[PDB]
Amino acid sequence: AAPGKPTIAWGNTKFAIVEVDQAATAYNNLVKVKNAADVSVSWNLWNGDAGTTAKILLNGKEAWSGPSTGSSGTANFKVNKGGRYQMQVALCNADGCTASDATEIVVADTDGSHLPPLKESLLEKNKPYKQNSGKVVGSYFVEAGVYGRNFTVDKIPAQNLTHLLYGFIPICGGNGINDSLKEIEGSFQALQRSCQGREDFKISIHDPFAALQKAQKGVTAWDDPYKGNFGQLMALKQAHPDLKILPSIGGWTLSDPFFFMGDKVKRDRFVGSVKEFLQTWKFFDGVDIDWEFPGGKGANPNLGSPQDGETYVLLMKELRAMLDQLSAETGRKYELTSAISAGKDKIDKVAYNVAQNSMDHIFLMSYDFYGAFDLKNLGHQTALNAPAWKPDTAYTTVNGVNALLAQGVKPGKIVVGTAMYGRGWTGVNGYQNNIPFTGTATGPVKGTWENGIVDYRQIASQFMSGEWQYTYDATAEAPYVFKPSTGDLITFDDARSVQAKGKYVLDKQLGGLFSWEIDADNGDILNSMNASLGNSAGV
Ligand SMILES: CC(=O)N[C@H]1[C@H](O[C@H]2[C@@H](O)[C@@H](NC(C)=O)[C@H](O[C@H]3[C@H](O)[C@H]4N=C(N(C)C)O[C@H]4[C@@H]3CO)O[C@@H]2CO)O[C@H](CO)[C@@H](O)[C@H]1O
Repeated sequence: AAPGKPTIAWGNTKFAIVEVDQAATAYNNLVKVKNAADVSVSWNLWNGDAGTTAKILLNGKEAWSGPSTGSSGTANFKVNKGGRYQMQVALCNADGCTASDATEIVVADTDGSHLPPLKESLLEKNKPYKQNSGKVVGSYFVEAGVYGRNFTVDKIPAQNLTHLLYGFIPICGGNGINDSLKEIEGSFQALQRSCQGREDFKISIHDPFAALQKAQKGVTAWDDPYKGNFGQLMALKQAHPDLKILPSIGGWTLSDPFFFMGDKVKRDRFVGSVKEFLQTWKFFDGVDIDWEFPGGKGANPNLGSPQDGETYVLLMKELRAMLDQLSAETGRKYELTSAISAGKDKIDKVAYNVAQNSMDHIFLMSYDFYGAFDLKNLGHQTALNAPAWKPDTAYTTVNGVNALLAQGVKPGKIVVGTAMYGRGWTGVNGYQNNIPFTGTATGPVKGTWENGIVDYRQIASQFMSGEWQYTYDATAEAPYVFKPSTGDLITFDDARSVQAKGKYVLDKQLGGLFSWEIDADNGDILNSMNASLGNSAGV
């Protein structure tokens, strides 16, 4: 007769192909990629013959076999594919096999194959849209927003996006390489911690805790391998296979390292670390480059050279070559994008008409045209067109788009930007014809998290009543609120200005729309982005 039925012994059932040290602070100690997970299973048999051969089955498929020499036993074997498996121990002899009841074992991999879909309900004013317009609908999620801003991956209205970019992957480097970071309390030190023992110019994760260790919805178990933002993004990909999730390298405070890449040795190292990063974190679909300005004029006043333009094009070409190489190894398709200044002065420092051949999308930062960083020359921070009181306005969305088109950039590459925040001044005075923008400010308006900047959510919630004047400039296609008594002036994007941008995109056959940091929207902005571009509603 066949062998008795074995019982699976108590023991850990959670394994990982890519192991993460939930206690590590240094990126070099944080993750280790393996070609497969080392799984172990033990069993006992109290009634019946132990058979002559023991086998481990995963979903009915043999994954191990060996001599069944005793009433109890242990099997060690490898699993090279992530997922949740129904595991069984089978004892066999001439008369047949007898399998134990199934025990679930989890083999984690960074593509999220071991995680159930993260399909959360829409929050606040967000309404469901189908991505059927064929246009890009993107937004940026910030890594550091999970603390005080309390905005986690589960709060992202993911179904309403085609592209989701991640709030800045930094580039390792200390004094003289990331000085711009020193302006943020403890930020430079945090990077040095992440980059402990890591070569300069290789990428890393600025906050390993927030990215992989902090408990979040869906990845809360004390022993889950991947938690934090990355763990949730993996589950998000399971829920939205077609959503493009891209890591964004750079930003205003992390762009300093880019100015040294004219040196191919450093550029090669950077590119090489990006490939390794992508091989390690499978849920990402490519890479976004946010070099805050080839030519300088970014956060660091001591950086910038006429050579940056060429470096940028070379970088994009090499990243593309690296990604093609990656495609040949994994068979997957990867995207290469870049967020760029919308000012003509900076746009002409780069040959985008050339770089565009290596890129999938160009995210035009058509915002920050004006702000508290300038108290004398005020204006619409993210308008589509110039205002009536100053038709010669240089910084507008249209001028940015025209500058690129003039270089020869194909329209379908250009994704227009919308702001989910407003910039503002205080003590505005000396203006004429009741146009606050004609005067000067005495300082920045009180912000939500920093001076001169307010979340759109707060604007709609607090500055749409009381003493606040509201005006929608139909010429520039830009709204603004003004509080006469204190001289508080705020320029931002609203449902209507976003609609104008969307229509503009459709008319000029541009690529789509994207917004800066999803955490600041109450839903009005993203709803309008989708609607204006023609995406259907429904559920
Ligand atoms: C990494 C870091 O230093 N974080 C800081 C944080 O700085 C932020 C804010 O100043 C962002 N501003 C707004 C209006 O949200 C700022 O955003 C920039 C961004 O860098 C540019 N790059 C893009 N892309 C499309 C990729 O868009 C723009 C936006 C709009 O100007 O980014 C910096 C970091 O570069 O500031 C907080 C305090 O507010 C600080 O705690 C820390 O988290």
